[PDB]
Amino acid sequence: ARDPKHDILFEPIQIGPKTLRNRFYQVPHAIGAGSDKPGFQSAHRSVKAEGGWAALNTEYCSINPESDDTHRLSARIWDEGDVRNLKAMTDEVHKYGALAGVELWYGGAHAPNMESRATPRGPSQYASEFETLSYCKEMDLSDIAQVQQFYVDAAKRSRDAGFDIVYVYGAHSYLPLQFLNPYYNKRTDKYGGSLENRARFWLETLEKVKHAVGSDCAIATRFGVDTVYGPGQIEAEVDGQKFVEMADSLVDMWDITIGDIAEWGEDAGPSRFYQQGHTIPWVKLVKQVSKKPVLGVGRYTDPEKMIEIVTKGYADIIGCARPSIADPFLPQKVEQGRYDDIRVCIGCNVCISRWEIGGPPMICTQNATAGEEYRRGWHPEKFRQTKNKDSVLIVGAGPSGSEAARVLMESGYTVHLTDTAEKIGGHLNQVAALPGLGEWSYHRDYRETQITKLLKKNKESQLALGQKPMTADDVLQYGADKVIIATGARWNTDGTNCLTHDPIPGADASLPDQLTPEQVMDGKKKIGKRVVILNADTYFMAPSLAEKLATAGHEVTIVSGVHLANYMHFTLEYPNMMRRLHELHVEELGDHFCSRIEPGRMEIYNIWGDGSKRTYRGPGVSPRDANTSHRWIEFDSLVLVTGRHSECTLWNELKARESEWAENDIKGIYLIGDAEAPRLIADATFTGHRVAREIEEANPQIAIPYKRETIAWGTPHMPGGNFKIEYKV
Amino acid sequence: ARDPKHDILFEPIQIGPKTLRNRFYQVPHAIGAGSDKPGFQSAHRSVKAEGGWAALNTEYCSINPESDDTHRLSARIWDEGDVRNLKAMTDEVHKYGALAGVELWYGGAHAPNMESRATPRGPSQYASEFETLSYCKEMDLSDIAQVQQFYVDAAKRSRDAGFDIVYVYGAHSYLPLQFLNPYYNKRTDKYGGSLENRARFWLETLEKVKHAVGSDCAIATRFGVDTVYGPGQIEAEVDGQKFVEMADSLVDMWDITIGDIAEWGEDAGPSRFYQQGHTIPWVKLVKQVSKKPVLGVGRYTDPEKMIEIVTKGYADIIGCARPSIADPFLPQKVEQGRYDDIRVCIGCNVCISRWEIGGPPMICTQNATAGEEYRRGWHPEKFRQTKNKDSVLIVGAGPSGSEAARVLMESGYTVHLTDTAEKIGGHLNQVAALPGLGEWSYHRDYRETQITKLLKKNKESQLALGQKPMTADDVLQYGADKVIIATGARWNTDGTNCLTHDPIPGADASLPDQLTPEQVMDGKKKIGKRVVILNADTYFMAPSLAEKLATAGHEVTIVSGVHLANYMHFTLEYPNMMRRLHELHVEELGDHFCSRIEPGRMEIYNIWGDGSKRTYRGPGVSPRDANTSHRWIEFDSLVLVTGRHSECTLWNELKARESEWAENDIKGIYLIGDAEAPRLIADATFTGHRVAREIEEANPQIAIPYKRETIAWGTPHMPGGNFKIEYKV
Ligand SMILES: Cc1cc2nc3c(=O)[nH]c(=O)nc-3n(C[C@H](O)[C@H](O)[C@H](O)COP(=O)(O)O)c2cc1C
Ligand SMILES: Cc1cc2nc3c(=O)[nH]c(=O)nc-3n(C[C@H](O)[C@H](O)[C@H](O)COP(=O)(O)O)c2cc1C
Ligand SMILES: Nc1ncnc2c1ncn2[C@@H]1O[C@H](COP(=O)(O)OP(=O)(O)O)[C@@H](O)[C@H]1O
Ligand SMILES: Nc1ncnc2c1ncn2[C@@H]1O[C@H](COP(=O)(O)OP(=O)(O)O)[C@@H](O)[C@H]1O
Ligand code: SF4
Ligand code: SF4
Repeated sequence: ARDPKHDILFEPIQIGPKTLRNRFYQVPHAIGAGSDKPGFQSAHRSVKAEGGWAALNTEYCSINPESDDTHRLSARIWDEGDVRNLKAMTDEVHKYGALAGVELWYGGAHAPNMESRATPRGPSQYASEFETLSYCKEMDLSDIAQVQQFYVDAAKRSRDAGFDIVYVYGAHSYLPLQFLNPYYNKRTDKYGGSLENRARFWLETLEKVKHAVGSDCAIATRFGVDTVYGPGQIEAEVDGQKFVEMADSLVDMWDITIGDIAEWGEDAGPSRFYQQGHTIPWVKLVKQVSKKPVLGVGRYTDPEKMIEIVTKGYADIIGCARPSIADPFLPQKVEQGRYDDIRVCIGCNVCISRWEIGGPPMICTQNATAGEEYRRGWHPEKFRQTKNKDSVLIVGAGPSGSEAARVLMESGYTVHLTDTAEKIGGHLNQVAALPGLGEWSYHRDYRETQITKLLKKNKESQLALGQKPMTADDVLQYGADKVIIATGARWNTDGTNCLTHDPIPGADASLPDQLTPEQVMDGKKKIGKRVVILNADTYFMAPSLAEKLATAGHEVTIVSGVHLANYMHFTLEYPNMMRRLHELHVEELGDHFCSRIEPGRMEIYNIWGDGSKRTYRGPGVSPRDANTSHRWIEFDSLVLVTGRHSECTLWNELKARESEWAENDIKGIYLIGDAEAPRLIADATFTGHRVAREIEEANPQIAIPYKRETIAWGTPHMPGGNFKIEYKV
Repeated sequence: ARDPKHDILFEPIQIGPKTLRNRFYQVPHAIGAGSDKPGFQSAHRSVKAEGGWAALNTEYCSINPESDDTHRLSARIWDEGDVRNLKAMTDEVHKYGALAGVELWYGGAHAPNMESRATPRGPSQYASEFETLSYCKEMDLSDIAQVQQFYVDAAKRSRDAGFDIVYVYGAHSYLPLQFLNPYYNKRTDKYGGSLENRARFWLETLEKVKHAVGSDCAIATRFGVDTVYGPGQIEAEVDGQKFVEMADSLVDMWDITIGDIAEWGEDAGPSRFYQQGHTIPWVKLVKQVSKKPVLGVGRYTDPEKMIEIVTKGYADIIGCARPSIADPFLPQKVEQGRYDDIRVCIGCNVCISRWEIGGPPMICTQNATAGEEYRRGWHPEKFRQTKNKDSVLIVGAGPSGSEAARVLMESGYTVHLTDTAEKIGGHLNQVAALPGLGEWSYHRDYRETQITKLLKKNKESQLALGQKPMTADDVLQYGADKVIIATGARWNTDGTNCLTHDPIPGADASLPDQLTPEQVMDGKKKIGKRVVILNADTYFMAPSLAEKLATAGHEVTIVSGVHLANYMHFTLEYPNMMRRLHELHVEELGDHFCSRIEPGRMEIYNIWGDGSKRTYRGPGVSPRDANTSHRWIEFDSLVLVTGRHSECTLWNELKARESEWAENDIKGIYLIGDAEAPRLIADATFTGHRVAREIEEANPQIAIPYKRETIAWGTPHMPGGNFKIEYKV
């Protein structure tokens, strides 16, 4: 049963002409669907409606072709075709009693317009600090009236599509905020200078939107109350609160954020730098002056933290984005008191990384069904029950193995999960011990809690940890109907890397002066004062080890053959990571790799050291002048972060002895996770989820087709339009 | 009439069971359409069919979901939905008497599979040097059988879709090439080691494909004959020629390329580094040992060069990619002797940049209709004729103005083009003088030639160059019905940049020790020994000026606040550009910007120097510890490359005096190109082309809507499929 203190989270709240059934609200957030993947958009938002979320919003929605985010994917409300596609979502959300909202967006020069090729307009002409090759035209008075009209027209179409909430989006340094912020606005007319002038564009837009649909829709506004850059941009207790007082009568609800667009990781705080409720100091400042309902995200996943901000008067509604992705049923679980069933977001920002890359669908480290609801028909809380009594043996309890176990158990199968390690988690148990990555353990905490609970529902199922390594013979004679090999991967020990695909002469982690990430994390092998980290991986390992070692007093130099922490650009961790490494005095040697290693020293070269001119010089000779940039650098300890390899020996033996499977009544053996190929934790988790869901298919090793959301030639996107080629002659 | 020497280019040639009408062949190349935008795919390929190209191929076509290039866009032939969408293209191409081909693709770990989430397979397990986080599973004998089956099934689907040519794609280091290349293949079984073993996967696949559709389709193979890395990978005279001898009897035509995937700019040679026919030394080696028709791209635009390679026996067919994008009608023009009407490709690779970015449609610097054929109905050789006699005045003869003039003239309007410059071309005249950019002048050569020719067709039209600057009074009294302001943009003189959007204290290009790009190119102002280039632009200007100054003996240091030459990663110029800067001893100071400038010295700081921890400290105080990395560096001359701004003074005056337009019989004035907002040359050209095409619309300043190719909710991509949400429970 639910704890009485949590009752407040279930009181309804009035926002203009609408009523939220409870205080759980999904703020606008990208998922890689927009108006292009209507099924994905509707399924993803509707399961949350079913899960109890009071209101579900689309991601930023473009009001006009001149605010086109291509290559990134945004929603669009340009014409009737968009109204049709988006309605699929509002209809499905209404089905479960929730409200639907749309975030009206105009990006100024931040929108690159790679599809439309149109010219974006802004308060002053500037080149975006985010999209550095994108410039806008300074708006004259008629430009202003025209863009304001775009908002009105968009709001109208939104009502036609069935939206209950319409936002005038002024966060992440988009249009309304550009007029308000002196960083962008250099105008000297009535739209620049003083706060009243700078606030004018926003105030007029709100008034016009409210006039157009205010009687049928709640008018909300998203506001970046502080750009977190100090004086020079927006400060909460200067322009921030004053703007709120000015616009308060026009808005039905305030949705607050902090930060800009270049560093919106300040808003979507990664667990690496920010804890739950990190935004509170800024958000509370708004309630202090507003008379309207206020909400402000802060990666809220804990009901105790939720009631605290509400009772303390910091906010009236609990806005979430990531917590809703990780667990679409969070509100229901809280309502029913099923706290231990909550799948807590680990703040990894991998969901965000997909949006940032531009084009691919969202994925989630915790929830393997995110993005799969529509195309694969995977509901996060409903599983097809087996009609047979097959038992399954799973070797390996890491992200992939533990998820496969969990899903199979939920499906009614008898499961035997084994590992040599003492706890569920696999490599994730080491990774969560890296500086700042503590919350990533929730991934294994959740599976541990769930597997334990599920064991009680089937006494034939078993959890065997701290065991001796399973061997081919052990597996063949275990007596299980099907076997899942989820043995993982290990970091390369011989220098093997993506640049050469070959070992590096002299690399050997068994030597006393060389180490792998595993040896560093175990903390047994001695590490000298001067450390060089040789890197060929673009994610978190090298930067994280650098931080760990530097804080421990070592002198660290990273020699990187690939762009250091490239993937961190997408997870929004990059800016603060570079700052952290800088304050720790970590030296970076980019554009360099290693040709050979000796005890205490290694030979490095610039990767752009070969001659620029290509000349055919016949066989045996390189077509460019030789790279002569080689130089030696010394080290006390060399840490190798060159790549990973699948630990698939067990699998290889089983495959070699496949003729014996039948004799032992083994119907099939499958390879998943890192053992199949080193993946991101999210995908490792996904492979486990997939073989479990498809264990009864013809070949569970390979995925069955998913529904594709691509246009069918012959069908025009514009209702009643002509799909045929028509030249204007 | 056509020069007789060029008759050979129009002789037919037999390829297996098919016959090519002439020697003009469009090899496979991406356009950002794939199987997702059937209209774009069919229109772009068919206009070339109408233009006389003998065969048109799709871009790389995925044979199965486990070879998914998302975020990049490829064609796909996975199911019936794809067959339907791709048939639109083959039908349309056949309608004009040309053949249609498809390039069957499986990419190994090079395909990141961000949409499918499937696991790629390869000869050995490796992390792609291109997609550094993407690993594949080592294939066992059943894996090999299954992948070869994918090819067979895709080939059968291709025939159903109406393709005449089917490729087994083995270039750009994709699957077949991975088995052949020791760099990837570390196998020790019958598929690795010796050449016969390394060639086995390709030979077997060719054989099975030929067996499945060889009687109905010509079987072609695209092969990267030399990886241009020297010993270690594929070398033309070693494994190259021998594999050709081995596979010769199986193929109907050889399509040859050089280079890998990480550096395919070696194939798609940028004019900055390679001239027309740059691949000859390698391509000719294949003809030397083959008994089948051979073709090898080399940015062929000149018919004289085309006959040279054919008569000298270097190739039998003229394969083109970029040349066909710049001019879909190149074949017809050569056939009719209209040599001066050929729109020559400048080898800028901006078309390619769009594919590389991932998701956006292709655009062309020379051909503003590329990508616009279907959605806007713009035919590159057909223009709607005007029914009135309006005269249009165009101020500025750069890429935008000259293109607007060309299109209006082709449409029958009376045009008056004027500029203060002595020649057509605007800023492009200075740009084409930078080291290696000489071929970019073809953009202005083409327009100079066409305008000159079009003047003869209407004696009222006029070209006035070398004139005094047009003033507002001059424009008002000129007597034109409509005016187009195309006055361009200039580089900032006060340090204004995308990072701060403000001037830099002490920046002033009128000072003796500071210069702008224009001042450097004019060659008048003196430049001292030690040069510092302050950059905040991500394209070619800073690197090009650095090269120019270094070769002239100056000591150059580039202080860059953004990723130096970032956009060049996309144009494939980056690798050779960095090697060039390295040879020239150009020092790079990335992740640094400038706070203030003094005579002979400037203060720089690390952009990541602020504290990593964010703490709310109230208004007036920055939430992070202060950046204290500031230090001073000296210079003899400082070159400012911080950004551009529109030169729109004339426009501003005309708009201020808008009440005077009517009395002067001016129906409208429009702002285009860089003067509206600094753009890439391709987009500047596009704005001119667009106002010209839409001069009669209600508001020519803003583009009319284009046909959108997005799915319509309610229509399944799979014929007969179910579009509704269906959960598997
Ligand atoms: C995948 C993703 C994409 C985002 N896209 C948007 C967007 O379209 N519009 C917007 O206003 N905010 C966007 N956000 C920001 C979120 O609305 C939110 O402010 C941020 O994730 C912090 O909320 P949380 O801590 O509850 O996740 C995005 C966040 C996520 C997780
Ligand atoms: C826009 C573009 C995309 C390309 N995509 C492909 C592709 O899908 N498949 C392929 O085999 N080659 C691709 N290429 C390579 C071209 O086929 C060709 O080898 C290269 O551009 C050199 O030919 P050219 O010099 O005539 O342009 C691409 C080139 C271009 C221009
Ligand atoms: N032969 C074996 N018997 C039992 N457990 C094994 C065996 N080989 C490996 N393991 C375990 O398999 C697990 C693999 O987990 P992990 O590396 O996290 O992979 P993934 O990310 O694919 O889940 C590890 O906990 C490892 O101890
Ligand atoms: N007042 C003016 N009268 C005539 N020509 C002008 C005037 N101001 C600028 N121009 C010319 O306009 C042209 C702008 O060209 P450019 O910078 O190449 O722009 P775009 O790239 O937009 O075509 C330059 O050739 C410049 O000399
Ligand atoms: S991908 Fe990570 S940050 Fe995003 S919702 Fe999932 S667990 Fe949270
Ligand atoms: S964009 Fe450039 S390289 Fe490409 S076809 Fe056009 S002119 Fe040629």
